[PDB]
Amino acid sequence: CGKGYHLMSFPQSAPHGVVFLHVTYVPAQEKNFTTAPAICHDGKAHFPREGVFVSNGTHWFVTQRNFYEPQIITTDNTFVSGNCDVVIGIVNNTVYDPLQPELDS
Amino acid sequence: AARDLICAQKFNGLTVLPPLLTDEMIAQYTSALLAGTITSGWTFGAGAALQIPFAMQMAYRFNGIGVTQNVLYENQKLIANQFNSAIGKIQDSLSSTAS
Ligand SMILES: *[C@@H]1O[C@H](CO)[C@@H](O[C@@H]2O[C@H](CO)[C@@H](O)[C@H](O)[C@H]2NC(C)=O)[C@H](O)[C@H]1NC(C)=O
Ligand SMILES: *[C@@H]1O[C@H](CO)[C@@H](O)[C@H](O)[C@H]1NC(C)=O
Ligand SMILES: *[C@@H]1O[C@H](CO)[C@@H](O)[C@H](O)[C@H]1NC(C)=O
Repeated sequence: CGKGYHLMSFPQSAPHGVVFLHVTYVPAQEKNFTTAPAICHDGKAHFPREGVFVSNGTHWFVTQRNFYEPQIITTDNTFVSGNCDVVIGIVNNTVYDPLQPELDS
Repeated sequence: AARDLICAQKFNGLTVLPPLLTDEMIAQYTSALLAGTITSGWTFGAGAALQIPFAMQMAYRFNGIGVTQNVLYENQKLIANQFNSAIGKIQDSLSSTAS
């Protein structure tokens, strides 16, 4: 159904044949980032739910794979599995939690 | 004195044409596909080549088959050892069995 990520197609008639106009999505402008598999926080390993942990020169973010939409690393979009000495390439960073500013108010 | 079949086939008007693509070019296509697959996953098949670490690519595949990626990230050495033993089994079977 075409080359790229398929969205739609439109048929057209032709003499002794058919013609398909496949609509596809193609990524355009890539950018380099520094990545890591997991985030170590308080002796816990945080993995992304559906996304990728990337970093610019200072901070760390979690974003979707096919588009650059960075967001703050939160316990809402991450899950905890085990501790920090089982993952190769784990990096230390803090993980924001939404309940704490509600508690400190 | 040992007359071949191919000499009689050529002398009786039958000719075998050579293919357009040589084995070196076929192997270079295979090498390009392997290098693109290893260093970019599937993104090179859908546009530009996007680099990714291979452990994270395998975690993407594990999420593809419905398994949580911590299973990969806590069993990476065992999975790599199983892959190496499987590749050795394939090369030993191809060395042994000719059928
Ligand atoms: C990397 O990302 C961080 C994210 O915090 C950027 O830091 C922010 O930069 C803007 C300037 O555009 C400031 O207004 C913010 O106050 C900064 N945030 C913090 C928490 O300090 C940073 O600029 C990005 N780039 C580099 C090169 O580090
Ligand atoms: C990313 O890094 C590589 C290696 O340094 C470089 O060749 C490339 O231009 C950079 N940028 C992009 C968008 O790939
Ligand atoms: C992360 O923090 C722990 C304890 O605070 C420390 O032992 C470990 O070395 C840190 N990680 C890195 C990569 O420095």
